Amino acid sequence: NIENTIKSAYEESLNNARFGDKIEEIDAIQSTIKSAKNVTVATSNEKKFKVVSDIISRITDANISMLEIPTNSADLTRMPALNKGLIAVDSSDADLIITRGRLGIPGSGSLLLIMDKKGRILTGSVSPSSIIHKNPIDKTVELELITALERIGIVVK
Amino acid sequence: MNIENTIKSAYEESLNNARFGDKIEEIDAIQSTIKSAKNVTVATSNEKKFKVVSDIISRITDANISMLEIPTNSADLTRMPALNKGLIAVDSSDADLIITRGRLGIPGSGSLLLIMDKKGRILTGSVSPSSIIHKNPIDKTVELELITALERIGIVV
Repeated sequence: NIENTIKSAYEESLNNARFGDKIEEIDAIQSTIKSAKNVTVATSNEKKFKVVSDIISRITDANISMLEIPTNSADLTRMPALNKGLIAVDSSDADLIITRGRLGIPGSGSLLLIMDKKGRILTGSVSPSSIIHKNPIDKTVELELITALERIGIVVK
Repeated sequence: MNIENTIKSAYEESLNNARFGDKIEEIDAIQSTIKSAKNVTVATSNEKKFKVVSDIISRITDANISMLEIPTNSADLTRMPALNKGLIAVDSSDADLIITRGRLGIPGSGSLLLIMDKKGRILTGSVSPSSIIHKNPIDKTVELELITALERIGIVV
């Protein structure tokens, strides 16, 4: 479980022995994602929700839901994607939260995060502002999610 | 013109949920901030990584470029290590621009590179997989991360 991998990693960083990631840490992240029973997507856009739900449904046996609470208030924070995720974390009992929003300030493009029930960040990906790169939003969200999963060893084809 | 302005303007739209897309001004402010930096801190004391970053950054700004001598290992016991490493540089120096790279989230979540300004605001960034997932020379990983982070706000290296 990630509590365990986190506790062990914390103890070793202090030892100045943190010399790379471990397969156990990846395995724990994969397990957390695949075993999720209730997944919340921090969006109210039905088109983005469908893109996310269709992918996540292939790797979980979960109830997947949109977040009912609007999340635009997070756009007045330093890390909007993150804070949208925390709204879902703090107001529901989702096992897994998928959030997408601005990375940082206006113009900084998008960040997608997969977070666990405590708001811990498991994986993520970024995409450019639409000013910089024109792309259908559904293809953008799809690539973000597939990328975030691939980089912790989950391949969806 | 500047990031305070674009931020104030974007926040005002967001209060209405009337924020529908990014603006060219926002990208312009980010580029101007990067290009006009007087002092850049790279949040590392590894000279090989510093050279990779410096060689790229020196071509887009006339800033003094410096390493961070304060070790950053402590940030690995935080929820967002790359971010908190960056904030060490923000809070302990008078850098205009901070380039930081470190863990995205929990152990196993791979790496996040961020470009932050003098207040710790996030201008752009990029992610790379854990070495467990993708084996790769560290300096070419950092090079790709930095180029990607620059290109997504319209700076071509």
